Amino acid sequence: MAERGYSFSLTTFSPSGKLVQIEYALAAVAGGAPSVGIKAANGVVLATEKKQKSILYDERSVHKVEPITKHIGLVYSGMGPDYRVLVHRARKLAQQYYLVYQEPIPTAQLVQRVASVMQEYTQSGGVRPFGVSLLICGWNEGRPYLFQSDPSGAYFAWKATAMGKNYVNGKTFLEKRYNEDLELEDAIHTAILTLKESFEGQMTEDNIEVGICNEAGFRRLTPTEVKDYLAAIA
Amino acid sequence: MFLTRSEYDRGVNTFSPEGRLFQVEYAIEAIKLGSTAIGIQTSEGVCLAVEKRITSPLMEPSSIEKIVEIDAHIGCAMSGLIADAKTLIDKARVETQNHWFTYNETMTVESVTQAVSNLALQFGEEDADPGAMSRPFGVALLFGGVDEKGPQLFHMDPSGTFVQCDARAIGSASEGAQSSLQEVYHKSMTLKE
Amino acid sequence: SRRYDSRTTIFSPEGRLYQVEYAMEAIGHAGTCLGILANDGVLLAAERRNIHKLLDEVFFSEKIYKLNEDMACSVAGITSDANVLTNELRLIAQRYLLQYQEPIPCEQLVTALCDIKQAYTQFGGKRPFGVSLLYIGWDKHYGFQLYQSDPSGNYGGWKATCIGNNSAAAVSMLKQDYKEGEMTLKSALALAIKVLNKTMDVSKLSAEKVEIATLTRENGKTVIRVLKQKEVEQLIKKHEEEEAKAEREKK
Amino acid sequence: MFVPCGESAPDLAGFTLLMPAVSVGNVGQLAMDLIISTLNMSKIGYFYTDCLVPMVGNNPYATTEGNSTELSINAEVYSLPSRKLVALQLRSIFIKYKSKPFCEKLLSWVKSSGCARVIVLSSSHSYQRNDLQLRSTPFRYLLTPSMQKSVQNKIKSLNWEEMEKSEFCIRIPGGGITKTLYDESCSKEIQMAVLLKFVSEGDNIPDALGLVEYLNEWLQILKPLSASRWKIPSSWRLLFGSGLPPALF
Amino acid sequence: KNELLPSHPLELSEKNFQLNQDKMNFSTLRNIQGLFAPLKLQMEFKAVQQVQRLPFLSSSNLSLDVLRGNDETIGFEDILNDPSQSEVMGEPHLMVEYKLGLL
Amino acid sequence: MAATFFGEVVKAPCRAGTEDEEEEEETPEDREVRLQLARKREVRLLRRQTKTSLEVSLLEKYPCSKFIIAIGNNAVAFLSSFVMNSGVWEEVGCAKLWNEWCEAFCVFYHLKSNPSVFLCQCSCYVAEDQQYQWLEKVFGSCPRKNMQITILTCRHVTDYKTSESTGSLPSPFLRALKTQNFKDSACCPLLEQPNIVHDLPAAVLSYCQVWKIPAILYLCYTDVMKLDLITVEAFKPILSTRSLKGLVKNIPQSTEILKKLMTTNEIQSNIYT
Amino acid sequence: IGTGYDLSASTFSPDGRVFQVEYAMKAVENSSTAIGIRCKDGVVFGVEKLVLSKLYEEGSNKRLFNVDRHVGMAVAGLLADARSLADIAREEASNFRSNFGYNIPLKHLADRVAMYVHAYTLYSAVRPFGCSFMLGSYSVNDGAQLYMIDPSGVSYGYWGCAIGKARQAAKTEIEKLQMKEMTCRDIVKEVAKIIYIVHDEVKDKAFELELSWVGELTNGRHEIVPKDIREEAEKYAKESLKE
Amino acid sequence: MSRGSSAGFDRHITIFSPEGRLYQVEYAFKAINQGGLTSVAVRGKDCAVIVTQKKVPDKLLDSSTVTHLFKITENIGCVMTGMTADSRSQVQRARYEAANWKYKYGYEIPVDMLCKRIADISQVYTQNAEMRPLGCCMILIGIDEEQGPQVYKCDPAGYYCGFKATAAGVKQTESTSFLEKKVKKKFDWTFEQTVETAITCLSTVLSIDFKPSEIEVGVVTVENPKFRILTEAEIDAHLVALAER
Amino acid sequence: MFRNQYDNDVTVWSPQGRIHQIEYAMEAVKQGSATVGLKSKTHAVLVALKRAQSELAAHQKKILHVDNHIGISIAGLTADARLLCNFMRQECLDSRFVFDRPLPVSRLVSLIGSKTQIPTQRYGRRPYGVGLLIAGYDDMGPHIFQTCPSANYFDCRAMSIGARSQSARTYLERHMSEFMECNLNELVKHGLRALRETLPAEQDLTTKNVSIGIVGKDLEFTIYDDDDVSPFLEGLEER
Repeated sequence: MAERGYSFSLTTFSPSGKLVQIEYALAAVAGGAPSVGIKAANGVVLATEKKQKSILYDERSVHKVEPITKHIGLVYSGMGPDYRVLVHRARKLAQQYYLVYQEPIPTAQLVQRVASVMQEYTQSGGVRPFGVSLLICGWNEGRPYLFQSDPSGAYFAWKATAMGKNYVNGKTFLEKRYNEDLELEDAIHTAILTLKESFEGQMTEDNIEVGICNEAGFRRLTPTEVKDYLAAIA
Repeated sequence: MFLTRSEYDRGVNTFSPEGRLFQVEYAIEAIKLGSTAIGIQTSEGVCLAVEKRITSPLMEPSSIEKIVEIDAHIGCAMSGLIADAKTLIDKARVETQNHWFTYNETMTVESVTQAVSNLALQFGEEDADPGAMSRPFGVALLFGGVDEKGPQLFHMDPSGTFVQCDARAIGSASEGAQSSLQEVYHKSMTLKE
Repeated sequence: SRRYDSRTTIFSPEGRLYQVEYAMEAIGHAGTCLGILANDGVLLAAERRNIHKLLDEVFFSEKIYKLNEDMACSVAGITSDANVLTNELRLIAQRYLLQYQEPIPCEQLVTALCDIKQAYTQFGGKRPFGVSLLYIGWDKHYGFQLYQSDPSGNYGGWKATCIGNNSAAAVSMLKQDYKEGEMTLKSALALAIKVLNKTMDVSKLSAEKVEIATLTRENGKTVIRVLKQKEVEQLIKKHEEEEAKAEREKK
Repeated sequence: MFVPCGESAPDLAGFTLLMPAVSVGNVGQLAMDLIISTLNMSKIGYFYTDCLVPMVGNNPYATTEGNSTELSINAEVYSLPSRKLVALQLRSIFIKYKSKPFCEKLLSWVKSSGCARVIVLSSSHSYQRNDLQLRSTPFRYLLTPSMQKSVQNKIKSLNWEEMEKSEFCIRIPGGGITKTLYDESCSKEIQMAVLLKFVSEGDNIPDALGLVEYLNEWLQILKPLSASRWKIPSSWRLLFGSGLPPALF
Repeated sequence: KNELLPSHPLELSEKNFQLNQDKMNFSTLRNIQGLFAPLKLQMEFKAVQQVQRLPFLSSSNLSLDVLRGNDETIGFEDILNDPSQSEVMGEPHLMVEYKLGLL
Repeated sequence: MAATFFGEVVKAPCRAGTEDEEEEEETPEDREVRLQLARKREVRLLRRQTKTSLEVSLLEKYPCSKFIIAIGNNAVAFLSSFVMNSGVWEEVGCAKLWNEWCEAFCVFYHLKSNPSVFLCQCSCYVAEDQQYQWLEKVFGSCPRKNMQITILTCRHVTDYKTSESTGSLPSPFLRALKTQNFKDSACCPLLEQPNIVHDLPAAVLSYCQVWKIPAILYLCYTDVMKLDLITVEAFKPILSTRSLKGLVKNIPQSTEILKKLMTTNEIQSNIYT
Repeated sequence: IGTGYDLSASTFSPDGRVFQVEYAMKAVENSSTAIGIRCKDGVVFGVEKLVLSKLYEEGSNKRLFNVDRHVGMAVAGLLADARSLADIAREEASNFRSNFGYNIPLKHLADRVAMYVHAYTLYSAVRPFGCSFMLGSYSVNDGAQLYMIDPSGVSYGYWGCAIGKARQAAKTEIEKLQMKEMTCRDIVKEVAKIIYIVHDEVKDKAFELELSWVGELTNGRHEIVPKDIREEAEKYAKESLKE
Repeated sequence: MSRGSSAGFDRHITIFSPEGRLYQVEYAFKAINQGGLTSVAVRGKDCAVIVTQKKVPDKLLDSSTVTHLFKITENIGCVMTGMTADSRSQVQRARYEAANWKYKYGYEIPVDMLCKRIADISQVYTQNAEMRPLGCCMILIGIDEEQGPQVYKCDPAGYYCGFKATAAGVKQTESTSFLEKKVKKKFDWTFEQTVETAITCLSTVLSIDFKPSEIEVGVVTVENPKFRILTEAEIDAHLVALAER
Repeated sequence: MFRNQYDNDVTVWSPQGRIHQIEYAMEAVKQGSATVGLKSKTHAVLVALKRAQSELAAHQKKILHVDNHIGISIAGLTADARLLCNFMRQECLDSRFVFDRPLPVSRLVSLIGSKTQIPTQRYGRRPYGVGLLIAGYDDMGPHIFQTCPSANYFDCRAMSIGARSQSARTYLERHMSEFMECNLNELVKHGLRALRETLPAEQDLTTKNVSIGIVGKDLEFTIYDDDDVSPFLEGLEER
């Protein structure tokens, strides 16, 4: 069952009923840099690894973990430019919601809108699905939130998950480690350990990027704080 | 030394190595699939005769209309795809009525045929946003009418060319009917003959 | 065939749209979704499918979707296409309410969504919606109804039907164990539990693998509520007790 | 199935059969034309059959004037006893539901003649290509189980890439008749080797040159590795035909 | 019809605000850059708009927004009335045929 | 190669025709309709005179010494103008076939004075899968190897391949292609090496070459093909040589007038005036 | 070789070459040679315009276009594309005069037309232009400026260049010519000599030499070389070819 | 695409590979390499320098017109590697975007934002089927008000990262290794020091000693934020200083 | 052999650098009937060889009016020919409405060239497979312009296009000097002789198959058919 013609096209359904191009986009996601998100009782942490090819990389130029609004942040695994475009769209949608309702956009609604955009891009024939999955974090109604938007547009609410390379092993590690009443400043350590499992070499302050969200709001940890956490956990 | 499967028959806007547009010729073949229609131009009037292909006796013979009235002085006999014929007939009637409205006179048979032909050449060349004739029309028309010049008989082809004919036959048996016509037709024949 | 199945608009020599059939196969790949109609009310019992321990359920309906006050629906197919279709369903229902100031009849909404899906299947360049929806609702014309939609764009009113995995076996079981006219809400729940227990061969239902929503009419108001995990556990326990009693009697 | 040129009816016991399996862009036919022209192989007979569409014309390898005026057909077979090579040359396309009869006829002919190690010079589609194949060499080889072990060890030493068959169905996206040829040859239990290359449609002379070099790596009928390596047929003039009209430029 | 006459002097201007902005950008490029920039942007816009949802479904037009520079700009147009919440939707086939130019 | 919509995936057509086989490679209904098409397309050789189906091949039934075959409207027009009026030619047999692409007939004639001399005016097209069946029906399986076959056909200047452009080429020019056994003078330049013939003349010539039958193929390349007098004028050199020297009597006058009759009764191209 | 990558202008070859642009360049190469030499006083053009038939009136299919009062245009490759690009350049220069009130600089016009060509090569709906042209102008401030545009969309200034069949021979002749120190008259004479030298009378039966120049002697206004001076240049070329 | 989507995975920009890679973007990178030149940009604490090899092929060619150093605005300059026409188009687009930013926001566009816009346009190119990625690379330099010198390279895929020492072209890997070695040894990184580092890096990777006419150098310093193109005499002076020490 | 991929479309460049669709349009115009167009110092004459589909069918017209001073000779596709004639008529009407003067022939030919160039560059469109011989009178005098399916146009003193037009072109090139300085009747007879040279030796010119269009200094474009061309045929020498 070569099904080459079915795999070439996006709108064409496979005889078994599988959208092959969506699976290829998911494979692209799986080939991206590992990223770990853990939803603790006190908050939610988004930790990822930014593999810098050479030391001549300005850490402040780009950020894998970006804020969407004052209380929502997200991380990605896969293609960078697609992530940047989706970040811009998410920020615009959040600001539109704030203007219309004069209320910070709930994390779930933003995830639904982003997933709708992904579905719109994966439906029409002529473009390719976004080869990136977003781990979106937030804090609404005094409750942490963690979501994962797939390229197809299916979003799932997780308590702890990992994407990118070695994501199955990361999920198994989180299952072994994650605890129901786990608090922040410890889920950070768990995410750092998961990255260690998924990291090849030594993890420094500049080799990884950690962003947390709590009652105060979303905040990307500074390199100094990442270094202190790394020292504490090892 | 090796043969090639060079194809030029699919695209309407594709020229063959000899310059032939094969889609138009396949429209002509579609005409050849239709029933035989005979039109004779005489000095006492025009004679349009076509055969009704009644598949079953239950179907109403009057329902199979192949000779229609464009205007009081113009008639048309179709051969080929029926719905394409209907569209062309509607265009011809609208054009004749527009001409009457604008100029308060009957439209010449040649003018009506020219207008219908102008409609029947917009395949990949209309350059209009509205859905145009993507494929060439699959019907050939025989616009037989009498105007101030006298009886007239024009034959419209899928390509879009209209040529005045003294006696024309189009359909499945077009060649044999044409041979018989040219064997029997003479200029000074009467309408009854 | 490897042909007539590319543009979603090529008729096969026998007159078949293979892309629609492939969409139906995709539906078959989805989880089991079951709906049973009873005189007291109509219910939807759907398999939650995703059971990952780390997965969180922040919404009250994992796959059930309330369209309006008097209507609800369930999904078996592509999740994102299902989300957009549910949004369109809600939009159409609210448009009808705005225009006529009365709840939309179930058949009208089902017809509108099926028209949307058929339009998507008719014009080339658009992937057909690979979602099959089961609708439960109450209106002032036909009372309780159960409807089933397909990717092709064809709907139908059923008294008990199933879509998704092991649909044929569930339909056969319903035909065997459905009493047209004498079916009540409690017996309907028992039948749904039996059908789910037999169809899902992984293990006995634990009330987390399934999700049951019942639609009823109380004090002239349509009540759509999702059965709590404890109630589903009690129903599963009752079904297990019945099966054990039958086995003991068989001897 | 096989008609000799005259009445000689040459025997081909212990020979090696070469054919141009109809590829995506006649790469096999180009490679066989190159081999025939380079080795100065003379036509010993005609593989007249219903399957190949008919054609006629002057011999591709005109060389001299007398040899230039010789009429060739769609399927002419050339042979030279020095290297014990018999080279079939298909010069046309196939008819629908006619590949299997041709394969059966050819297998029967080779079995009766006595030749072994049927070399199937073919090509496959370069766009129906996997990522691993995309990053690897376009050349692939396929060996029948009955093929003698010595040549299998020779090719293993050459370190060639076997065609990736996927359960284990051996499907060649662009082979044409190559797949069913392999199946029927395995059924008949006769030594045969398939040499293919991932190519596209267009100027395929470089593809033919690569294919003949790949075949040389095993057969070693010419030197290992140049100027005038393989002599091109004189009929390879006007790969496009006609000329440039003066009005355009 | 009297509908052709604008009810408000500002209505005609803001109804075609996006079209007028694109026309002004093309005019500026063409004044300064040349014929290549407007033609390039026109083809780019046509390509992005050619791929989207069907008319009866609200499209995101993300690529169009990125090309037009509105991906990070919000105006009254985006917030005041939502194309998603149309409140008026015609027959799907009718809308598709209307867009195709058939009607 | 559809490109119906924006994202349609198009595939480059293969000049070798592989994709057709790949799609091809059952259901009883499909097999039944395929066999119906096969028996609809097969050539049926019979004679309208007495309506006696010719199961036996023409060659087996009558022994032929000179078979002149004309394919194409111009070739059959030339033969009708020059050889019929020279003597007497009665119809014996007529192949009937149906093709997707198409006075389309394949009628055979034989001289009353010398029955050994036969004729064939194939004004119809024969598909690539039916030339071999036609050869089986006419020549049978056992040939004679004693037949002078002169194949006549008309082609287009665009088909001819040469360095000079098609327009620069003298349009009314003709080439020849003869088998090994045919040692008679071709009277025409031999076809260029890259040029190829892939129609019924090619099938007949290949059949003659394989079975050692002396035959010659004439190809009259012309810019126009619809009953053109220049094509038959350029064919005249063929009868100027042997073989057709005795069949046509020394009466060019009637043939010249007869040739005009065929050209006058012609159908012009409506699309191109 | 881009066997499966040479069908669309929006497709990259594995090595990173867009073969449609290269085929357009080859189409340009199919055309007769057109040369243009820039000197201190101005720019002089010259084209080996082959006459296909004696029936054609003198001046038919002119390869020299006046896109502006001060800008010339010597074209090669497909003639239709040359006319289209000449019209585009005319619109650009007209627009610059209308907007900024002064004649468009040669460099700016060359950039505009080159970017137009590149935009056409960008997409798959359209095909790259099959023509290459030379834009030349002279001004008192700007001075003598000569530019050449390739179907790819490049725009490079030259002291002398050629486009067409015998591009390299004409380029070598211009290289061994010291244009920077000669006047317009000597330059046109040498242009005629080079055109006659590079013309192949065997393959090409006959040709008509079209000469135009823009410079101080023309008051910064592109015009065809006067018939007397053109005849003198042709005579000098004949004498040079004879020896 | 109007013509039609290609069949093979690597024959079209939109459709994915089984791994999920987009081969057309990689082929655009191969085109950037096909450009034939190498560009080196070095960031110091006082100025940013871009150096690229200038190769005038023919004597008739006017060397003044042959240049890969373009200024986007008065304070931002760029060096382009890859196809010449594509690089020119990207330069024009960047100029227009910078002018629009100045008009709309009241202050000059930062370099990072310029590359962000360019990379967004590039992503749009890589997502749709009608268009193709530009076969060129953009390296932007400029002095930020607060962050000081800034160097950003800006690629077809849509990656807009910033670097302390950027390299692009045929010898990108070797230049990157050399610049990493130099950066690991943190010098003062003065203006002339940065110019020397760039020139010597290019010479080392190209294995040739440049004369004044074989390279073009553009600089922008904190003291003089205007983008400045080094005159051939100044480049010759820098080369002489390199030769002496 | 290797040009199959590049033969189908007009936006695809062949490796040799030649679009084959344009050449196929040229073949299409060649396949049409033959027309001859020549001009003297004061008149421009278009003589065409009309073809009839059948004996009963009337001969299809090949000389079409454009303006009071411009006419064309049809050759090739009829639908594209009618489209081009309508476009040229509209252009002439616009010129006479705006500037209140006849449109110069050269400007009209340039407009036609641009119009026919537009399709050859875009996708989904085919070149106009029609060739036109345009005869007109301007302040510069008589004009004969040849329009090819390729957008490029030619200015000619005498030209023939269509099937078997090589003999007519040879005859025209034989007597160009005679054409330039001759009477109107002599010019018409020369055109008729060229058209006859196109015809086979057996065939001869008749009033039914000859259409003549003449435009001169004081003479507007008038099309002569049948009895109107009989005077010109009378006095013609035997071939």
